[PDB]
Amino acid sequence: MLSLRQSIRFFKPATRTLCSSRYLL
Amino acid sequence: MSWLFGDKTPTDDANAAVGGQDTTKPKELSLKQSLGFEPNINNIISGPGGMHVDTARLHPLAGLDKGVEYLDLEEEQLSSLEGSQGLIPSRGWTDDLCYGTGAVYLLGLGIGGFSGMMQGLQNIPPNSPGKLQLNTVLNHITKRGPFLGNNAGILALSYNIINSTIDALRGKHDTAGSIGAGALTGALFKSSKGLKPMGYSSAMVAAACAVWCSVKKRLLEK
Amino acid sequence: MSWLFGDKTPTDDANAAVGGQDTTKPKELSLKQSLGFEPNINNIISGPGGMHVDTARLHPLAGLDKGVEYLDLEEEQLSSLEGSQGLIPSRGWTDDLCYGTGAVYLLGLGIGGFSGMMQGLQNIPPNSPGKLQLNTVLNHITKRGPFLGNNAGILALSYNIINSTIDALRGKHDTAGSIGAGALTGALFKSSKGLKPMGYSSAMVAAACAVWCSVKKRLLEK
Repeated sequence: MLSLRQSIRFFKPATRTLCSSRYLL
Repeated sequence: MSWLFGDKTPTDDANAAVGGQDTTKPKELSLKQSLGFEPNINNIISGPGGMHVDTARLHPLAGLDKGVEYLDLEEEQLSSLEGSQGLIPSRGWTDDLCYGTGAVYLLGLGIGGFSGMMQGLQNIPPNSPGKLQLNTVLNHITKRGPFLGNNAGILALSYNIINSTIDALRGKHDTAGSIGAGALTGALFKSSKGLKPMGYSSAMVAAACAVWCSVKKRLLEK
Repeated sequence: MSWLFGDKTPTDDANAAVGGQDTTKPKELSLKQSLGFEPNINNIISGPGGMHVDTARLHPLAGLDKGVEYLDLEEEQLSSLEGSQGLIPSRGWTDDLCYGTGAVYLLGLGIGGFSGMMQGLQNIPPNSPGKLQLNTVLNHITKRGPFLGNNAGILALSYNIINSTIDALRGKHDTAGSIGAGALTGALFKSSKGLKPMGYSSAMVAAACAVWCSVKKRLLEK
């Protein structure tokens, strides 16, 4: 299967949070 | 020197001592108690009133708004790399589609068309150069039924070594290089009515160990 | 202005006066340079300076600071979300392992062992004791001619139908039901003109179309 990243920067996952948009930068 | 006769009353002294305070308790309500106001007569004007104001209203509340902007915006940035739809990603045998074209499936069909020509070569007339040497058959028919020779059987082996190159170009995990043994005796018993042909056929499955062992870099060992 | 008190005139009129007949200077702009009196030296102690103090200009704004954090945090969210443990036992050979076990590899070994006993049944002499010796004494048979050849031959066929069940529930495969044709004529030429095994051997590959076509078949899926 094609699923292998390369080099990771520490660990900091996060479940789905918020779900709206207003401004754009 | 005697002002106790009843002289005029100076006002300059009245300003020095002009403070008073009949109420001494800490509660200042005693001042309104002189009026005797009632709660009922006051409830009549209890319409509008009793309210407050928001302090955060004057302050801007768009701070977290900048975080929600990149929250889902960047979350999909990397998702686009893999693909949101994902149509036929692996299908069980399409992993080479990322590092190849996927001839294992299609090319597998062309093999059934040529793999049969090996034995069918006797069913149809061959096109070898030299029709004079066949004068024996053109003169008269003599024994022309089914007949399997060995000179044509060995060709089935030379066809597997030339097709392994087109497949080796991909390279895949060894899966089970340790199972190569459980499959050996499985073929030894397949034949037991005389000379076992598997003796030379072993060289065919043996070459497969190299293609599968390819799982490791050949430079790492040599 | 009272005459009895002799009020004095303040200097407010001299400042509010507009006319002026006391100045006796021939020039106030050209002579200003003769004494070296320029506005340059005065701009140092008379010109204003630069005063600017902002709290958002120096202090970091928690509002925009959140959009800068989710920039890399969100980009790494889906990135690391794809990797859970860091191992792929399926190896693209038994995707059902995630929702089953994946005996395709293991069972593949036990098959190579029994697949040989089929033809090696004659090489292995029966030495184990049987419990039907007393049952034969009642019939007493003396004509025991050899009749073993087609019983084990056709057995290799049913041995595949019983194995189609443990594999039928493997998972969801959609390889190629349209390729089943290119594989048919491939075995036709492999057979001979005399005894053609492709006639009964086809029923074996035909059954494979069901297990593979299983990719979609609610008509017989209750």
